[PDB]
Parts: sequence; structure tokens; C-alpha cells
Amino acid sequence: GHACYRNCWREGNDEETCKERC
Repeated sequence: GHACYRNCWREGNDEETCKERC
């Protein structure tokens, strides 16, 4: 499971960015 809300943002996106995705 699940990195689309873990380091998803920590890479080079915001906490909302992944939101629209995952």
C-alpha cells in the first residue's frame, strides 16, 4: 500500500497535490 500519500508530497509535491491524484 500506499505511498501516494506518504512521500508522494515529500518528493516534490504538496500535501494537496497527491490529493487530486491518489
